[PDB]
Amino acid sequence: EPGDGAQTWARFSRPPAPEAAGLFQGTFPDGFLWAVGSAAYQTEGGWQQHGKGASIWDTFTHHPATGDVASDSYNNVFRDTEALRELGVTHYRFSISWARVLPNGSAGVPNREGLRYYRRLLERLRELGVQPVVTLYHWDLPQRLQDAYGGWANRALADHFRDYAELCFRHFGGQVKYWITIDNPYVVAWHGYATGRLAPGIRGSPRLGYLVAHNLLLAHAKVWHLYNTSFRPTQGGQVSIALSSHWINPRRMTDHSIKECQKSLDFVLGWFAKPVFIDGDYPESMKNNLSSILPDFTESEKKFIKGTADFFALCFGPTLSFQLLDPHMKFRQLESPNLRQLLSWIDLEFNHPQIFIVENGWFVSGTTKRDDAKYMYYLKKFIMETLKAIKLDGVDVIGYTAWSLMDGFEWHRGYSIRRGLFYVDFLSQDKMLLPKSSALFYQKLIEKNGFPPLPENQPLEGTFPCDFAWGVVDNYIQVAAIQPQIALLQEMHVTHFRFSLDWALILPLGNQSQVNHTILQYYRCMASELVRVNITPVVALWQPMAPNQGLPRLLARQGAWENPYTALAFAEYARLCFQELGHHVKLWITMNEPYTRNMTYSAGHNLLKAHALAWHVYNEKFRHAQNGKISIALQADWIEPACPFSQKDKEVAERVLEFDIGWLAEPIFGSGDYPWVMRDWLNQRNNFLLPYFTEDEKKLIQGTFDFLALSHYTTILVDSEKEDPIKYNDYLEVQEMTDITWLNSPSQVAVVPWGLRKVLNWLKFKYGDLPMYIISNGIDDGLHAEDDQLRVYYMQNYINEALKAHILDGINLCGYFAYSFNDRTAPRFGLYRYAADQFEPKASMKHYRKIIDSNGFPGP
Amino acid sequence: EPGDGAQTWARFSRPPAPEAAGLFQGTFPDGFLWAVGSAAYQTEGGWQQHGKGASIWDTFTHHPATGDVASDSYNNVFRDTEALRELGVTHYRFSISWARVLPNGSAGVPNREGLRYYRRLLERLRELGVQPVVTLYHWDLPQRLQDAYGGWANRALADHFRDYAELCFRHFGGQVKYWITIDNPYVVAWHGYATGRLAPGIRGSPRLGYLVAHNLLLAHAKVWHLYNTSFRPTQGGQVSIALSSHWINPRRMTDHSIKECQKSLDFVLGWFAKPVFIDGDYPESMKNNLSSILPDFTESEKKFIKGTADFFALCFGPTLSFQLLDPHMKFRQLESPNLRQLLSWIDLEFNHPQIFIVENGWFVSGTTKRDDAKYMYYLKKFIMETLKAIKLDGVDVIGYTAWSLMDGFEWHRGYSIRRGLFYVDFLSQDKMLLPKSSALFYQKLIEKNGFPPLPENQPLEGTFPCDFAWGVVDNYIQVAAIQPQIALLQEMHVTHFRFSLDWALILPLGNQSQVNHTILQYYRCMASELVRVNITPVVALWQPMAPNQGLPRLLARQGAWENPYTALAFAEYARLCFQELGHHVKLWITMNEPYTRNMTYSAGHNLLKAHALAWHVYNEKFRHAQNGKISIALQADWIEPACPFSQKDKEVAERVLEFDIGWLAEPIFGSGDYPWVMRDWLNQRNNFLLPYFTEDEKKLIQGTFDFLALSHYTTILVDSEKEDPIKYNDYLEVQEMTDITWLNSPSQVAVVPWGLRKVLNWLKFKYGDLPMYIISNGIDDGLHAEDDQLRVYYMQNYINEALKAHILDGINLCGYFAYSFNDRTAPRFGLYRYAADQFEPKASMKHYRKIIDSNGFPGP
Repeated sequence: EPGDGAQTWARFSRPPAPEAAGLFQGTFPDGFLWAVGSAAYQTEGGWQQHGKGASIWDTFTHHPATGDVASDSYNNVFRDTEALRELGVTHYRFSISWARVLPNGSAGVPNREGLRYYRRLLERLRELGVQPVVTLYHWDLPQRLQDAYGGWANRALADHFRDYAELCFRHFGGQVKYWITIDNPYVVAWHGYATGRLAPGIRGSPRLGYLVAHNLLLAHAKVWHLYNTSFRPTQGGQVSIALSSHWINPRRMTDHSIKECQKSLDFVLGWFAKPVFIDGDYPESMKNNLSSILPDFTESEKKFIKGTADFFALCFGPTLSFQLLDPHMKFRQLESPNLRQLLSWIDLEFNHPQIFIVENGWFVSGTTKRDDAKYMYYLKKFIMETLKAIKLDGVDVIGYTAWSLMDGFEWHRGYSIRRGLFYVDFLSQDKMLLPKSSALFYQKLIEKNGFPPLPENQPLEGTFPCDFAWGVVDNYIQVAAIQPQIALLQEMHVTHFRFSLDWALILPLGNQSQVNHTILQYYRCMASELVRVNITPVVALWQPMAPNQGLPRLLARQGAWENPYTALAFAEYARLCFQELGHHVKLWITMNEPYTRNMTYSAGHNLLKAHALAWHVYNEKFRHAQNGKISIALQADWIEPACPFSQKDKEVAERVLEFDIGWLAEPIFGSGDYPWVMRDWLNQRNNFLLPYFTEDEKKLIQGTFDFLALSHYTTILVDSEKEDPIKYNDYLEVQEMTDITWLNSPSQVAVVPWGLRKVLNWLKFKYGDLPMYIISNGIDDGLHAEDDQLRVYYMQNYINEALKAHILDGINLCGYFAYSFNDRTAPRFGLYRYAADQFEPKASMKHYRKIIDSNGFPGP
Repeated sequence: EPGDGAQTWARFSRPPAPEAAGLFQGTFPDGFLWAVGSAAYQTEGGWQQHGKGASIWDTFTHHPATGDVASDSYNNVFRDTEALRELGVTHYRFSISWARVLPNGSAGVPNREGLRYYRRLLERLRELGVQPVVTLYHWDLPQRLQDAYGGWANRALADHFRDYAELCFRHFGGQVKYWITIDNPYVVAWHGYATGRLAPGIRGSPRLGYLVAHNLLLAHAKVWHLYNTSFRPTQGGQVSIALSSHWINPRRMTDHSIKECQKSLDFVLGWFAKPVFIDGDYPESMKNNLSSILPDFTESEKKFIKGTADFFALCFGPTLSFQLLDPHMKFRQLESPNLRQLLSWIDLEFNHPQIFIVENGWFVSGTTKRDDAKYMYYLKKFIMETLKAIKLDGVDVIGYTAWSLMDGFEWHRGYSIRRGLFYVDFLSQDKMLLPKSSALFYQKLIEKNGFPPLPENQPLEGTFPCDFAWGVVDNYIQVAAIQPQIALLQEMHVTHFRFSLDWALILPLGNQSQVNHTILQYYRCMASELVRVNITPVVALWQPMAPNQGLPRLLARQGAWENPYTALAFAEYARLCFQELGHHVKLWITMNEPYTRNMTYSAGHNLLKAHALAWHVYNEKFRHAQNGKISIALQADWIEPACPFSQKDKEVAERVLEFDIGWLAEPIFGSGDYPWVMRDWLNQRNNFLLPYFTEDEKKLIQGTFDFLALSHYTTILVDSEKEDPIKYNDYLEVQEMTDITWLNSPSQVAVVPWGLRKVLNWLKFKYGDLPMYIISNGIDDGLHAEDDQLRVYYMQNYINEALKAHILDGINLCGYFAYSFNDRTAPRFGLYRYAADQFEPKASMKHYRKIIDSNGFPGP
């Protein structure tokens, strides 16, 4: 019964857990259908072939690119279904244009050519094992039924949509098991007639829109009561109607605002859904706020229209979300693309019918041809939401469909949009299809029945090797204050508290003829006491976050790092740090994670030289009398290929790594000079400022690394083809992307458990087996009802995946250090919160404690 | 008699010689007055002090910044005249506002306070030896005489300007020897009333403008016939009226066009000048084209107005040139600021009266405070034109005046423009004056009575030292063709013909595994034959003018000069040039004059390295078996300080030199590293990409210079304060300027004889005594009636000044060279012209020949 939908915004304004919000596991139950979509003018092409009737869009495209040459699907059954066999999908959704068989203004002579076409297609689908989802209308109209009957304003056309739909049953037979009569009545009514953005009409008032919608909904009642009285006795499939429906969230979360949102949903979705499943009447709000421009039913058709459906077919995507949609219907509410709460609302408001999503998917621009990760990740998110509705919301779904099997013409966005699963170029006369990324992803999602648990996606028990390192990070410690620090570290079970010094504060002028020994003796006492409380400090020396790159004013004014002499300015300062503190350290970090897409190359040369001098110094003068190791902590945020089976993604991933990680790693770790692909790309693109290495420099840099502090915060995705003008970095020809289905942060930084294990394996595949630390890893707050529900997942899964690397691959770890043990020096990122001048343990910190005292997952 | 002015545009459309066009010498005859200017409402300030009457400006400024606090000259006689004593000027021009003594609408009670002020000022001027030039009106009007008499539309105000001008004689006595009654009647009429850009009125038609002008000219007749009948029997001084007058050149130089220009001159200047000196009638053109909106005289006043002046006072400058001026009066002709031909026209059209220029000078913007070279050079040009009119045009001038002794509120314009000779800041309560550059220049121009011949500005005879080098330049020689070349060189008496190779053409790919030996053997034959005809070729190796900096395509695509390896790519190519041609050369140039404000620093490092490698190569492997010298030819266009007595100009000159000349000279010539001031400015401004020198690099670069080829084309001027948004180079905080009084070129490149001697002395003061060549020096065509009249001056004076350096300073020269021995490879710059596929000797080439065969000026 209506009204209970008000609980949907409540029930999905408070996520019970991120576990269920993501739903990284689970499978679709036995008998969950899968289909792929296609429209009657997106992909068919041709206007007079073999006797085709003219479309209203044939009339529309001529003067506001065309469908007289649209993808070539009217003559060949094998080419299209080759894509299907590659997909292995159980079902295939398409349409039938009305003008094709009956073009006249009286439903004249049927043309047998399209009939043989569709019989061949259905027979092929039978052979390969594909069942159809036919749609007797997709934004079409026979022109001769338009210039005489005034379009869908007049009633008689519902009679036509009766008879032509009866023959639609008789011509295609009984193997057509699922049916959808009117596809998206809302746009065809309003934007078809009122605004004129869709084919018919040029302009009108909302009166025409409401009348067209009334007439279409009556035509649906006609065709339903046709099927249920004349054809079903020899049948047993279902029939429904697809109602397109976006979803909105309120503005200020108030009762009036939720009322406005319910009103908008009824005005876009409820508009036809209410008198089909519930009572046979238009909604109360359209009765009230629309005074007399909304045609009302009589008691005979009030009953004639009720109950005329079996399952609920739902249409979703870019058709009327963030796209063509009456701005007066949103009633000043936020449009947002979510399908889980939407499915829950549709299931609650209609006495629990079964749901079938008959159109879903996003769009990629007209310039991208083969690699379109936008569509893959939107489809993955949509299937995730459908599964979460099946499992966590009790929305009994019967199947899912992905839209635009074949590229085409998005009506208003004309040809400037490409949506197909299979790329077709507009320069080929065969219109030859080629597989894309989306097709491969859908293939590997079908055959595995959703997202089944995988060896990597399933926790494998195991213990950590002894002497494993532990600790946490505060790279901004304020320099009395030591006792609460050590109390919070020892309380956290920390053995290697990570911090730095902010060198700029060590030396006011950058010279060692003067020093403010206060902070120096403070660090001395700090390290010493930490050892008395048994903490060996992971120490850093230089930080990347500063308006002057973190140098003293005098050392910054003279070319902070571009200058040659600054390298020695680092060197001697290192000697300082190693001659005073040199006893209480067992691990050092000189250049603590410099950023790698804004720092100039020539300065990078001097940074590597500085590292070389510092290492040679602490080796040839202090290592023998003071034990220890000294190496680098380099930024190694994993770059994954968007298409895991495309080569150009692999190459661009290599390049962006060699500029992020390899740029400051290849002379330190490997051969001793820059990576190959970075210099190849500098030279081939005729853009270059990099220095080269001289033999003395090469022998200076190479071979100084005693450990490897991989720094991994999140995982980013690369794409090779331009899709956006502002965010496709031309210099590297790189398009940065973040997947949408992952659990995200309130600051939009992704959590991916399996990332680390990859960047680990890579960094062994490249620089040989060696003791590896994971030095930086920590997400911020999340899900502001309990700020720990995401960091518990974060740690629980990242450390597990690290164990997984340590067990299944042989990547010899040494330790792990989560980031930001507090918020006061790290907004939103802490473990202990800072509230009212006090540090307070949040639950994820307790989870950390459990793992640390367990020293890894307690084995069998 | 009128009409003879048509010969002025002819007589000054053909310059008889540049000698007289510049007039670098000459002095003002005995009894040539000098004065300085000041307005009545730009520098005085105050509106009610001691009983001052309100101005029409006081009413104007309130709503279209003010003169209620304008410079403080109403209470203090010593502060203003301190500037005068610093100036030592014989005379001082100022004004008297009308409202000050008489503010009423009936010429009411006189106020004795301004009277004591002006008596004190006149007594001080008497003591210091300063005589006045009083002006009884400058744009003013008493308000009570405006709101009752309708401003200068009505006649009675000329009666007022009668009586108030009589008292103006009686109150100030007889020591007031020169008088000007109405200052600039044209603007006060038209822009005072018609447009309303000047104080009175808000809007009107040209009718009001013509009526106001008629009334002002009648008031001038009244005051003149007052003076000549009542006061002169006891006062022998003169009286006149200042008529402001711009000057125009025709568009297409046609009889109708000269008629239009004469018409415009009569409509702006002749408007009042014709009925004062000639006949007592308005001009014929204003009678014809102005039908009935121009009040005509009667026969009684026709005679009353004639002959009412003694000398002609002329007003010139930014008042109505390129500024406030009726756009309908130019009759579509070009406004241009020349005063010589203007003075000639005024002298020809008025039966030869004596002329006095009572307002002249340009303006500098509101942001510049102390260094304003614009005003110095405009004043120098104006005095040059006045002298040229005295000497070459028979315009008997009686004196000159410079405008705006004190900065201040510009009628219409506003404080926006600073024009004073003495800077006054608008934050000081004393309004304390400070000297400027213009004041010092005027001081040193007065005491020397114009431009008297100076030891540097007077040719001093002398012979050149034997074995002095000779030759000319063609850096673009096309690679038979040799015989006319050598015939034209030997014909010119050339011993060291300067040329280059265009290295990019030597090697197609930049590798010496392949070479097009055609041009190489052509150069071989060329040098050899030149030696047979006794020419030792000054050879160059690399040219700056190219879209790829002159490298082969392959050597350009890979970082032409930023790359390290390109240095060796130069090195070996040098070895090539030295191993084949190595016999027939006695002077080399590797990096022939690279530009020094667009070439990147990092590439400059590699250029210096290339020079070092090439020099060490040709020294350690070829110098012993093949004699010769190899050095650099560096761009050393002299930078002169705009203010020869200001220090900041000196510092910015040093800096722009060290970046132009010193940048590629200090590591080669001097200490071996970059200049001090350039690195100090890179570091203090926190903008820096320069490299530093490593000890091996320092020992590589330093000490390889065997001669010094100073390249001096022209002389540019620097200024330190911003004056223009687009042409004040912020990075160096440098404002580039070219003096306006010099002879220029049709391509605007200055000729300055004394330049070379300066850049010579400097380059000895900096890099020690050493054999110096002047390798590139020449100008293009000029004065298109005979294209040689400027190059003869050019050579005749540049080589003289070089001799002067060789005699008076000890700058050991070796050999001079002029540029562009032909035009075909040097547009407009040649000596032999290229006309109809033929080389033809122009006269300046013959002058060159005379000097060369004379081998310097034949001594006593």
